[PDB]
Amino acid sequence: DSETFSTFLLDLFKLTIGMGDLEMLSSTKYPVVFIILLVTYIILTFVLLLNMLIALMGET
Amino acid sequence: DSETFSTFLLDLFKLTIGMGDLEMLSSTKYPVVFIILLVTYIILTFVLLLNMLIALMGET
Ligand SMILES: CC(C)CCC[C@@H](C)[C@H]1CC[C@H]2[C@@H]3CC=C4C[C@@H](OC(=O)CCC(=O)O)CC[C@]4(C)[C@H]3CC[C@]12C
Ligand SMILES: CC(C)CCC[C@@H](C)[C@H]1CC[C@H]2[C@@H]3CC=C4C[C@@H](OC(=O)CCC(=O)O)CC[C@]4(C)[C@H]3CC[C@]12C
Repeated sequence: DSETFSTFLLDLFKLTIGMGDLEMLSSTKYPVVFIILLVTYIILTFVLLLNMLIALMGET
Repeated sequence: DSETFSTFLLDLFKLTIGMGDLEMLSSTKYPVVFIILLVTYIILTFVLLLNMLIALMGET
């Protein structure tokens, strides 16, 4: 399923930029857990990982 | 009205992400107060709550 992964990765990175739509989830079973996982992914990427990068510069 | 709440919550969280549109307000009376409330919600979520999280890491 290399092609599916290749397409989805571009879509996921675009969603990470803040632009796009998660229309691909129609084929997924148990959509709730996918929503939760994407929620936590966004939270980690934006709140914790990005903030720590901010903090490091200030202290150095 | 559990179903309406379930749908609206997803829409509201999506708006919190910065993507989506607030098309659901057509059925609402006194739209102005709804606009104001969403304004203050966004202000608190982005300006004050998010900033305090930034500040805490720097001081620790
Ligand atoms: C966060 C940092 C540390 C990681 C760097 C991110 C890259 C690994 C991501 C960002 C955008 C991604 C790319 C988005 C689009 C494509 C084209 C894709 O091949 C295609 O041309 C089919 C899809 C298309 O044509 O758009 C193969 C993966 C690639 C290079 C993706 C692979 C991984 C990339 C470079
Ligand atoms: C800011 C932090 C501390 C709170 C965490 C946010 C979650 C409580 C929000 C974010 C996205 C929300 C979800 C968006 C979509 C859905 C599916 C929804 O049920 C449906 O499948 C119908 C709507 C649809 O299929 O899209 C029930 C609520 C849920 C899990 C929402 C409930 C609450 C969630 C998980």
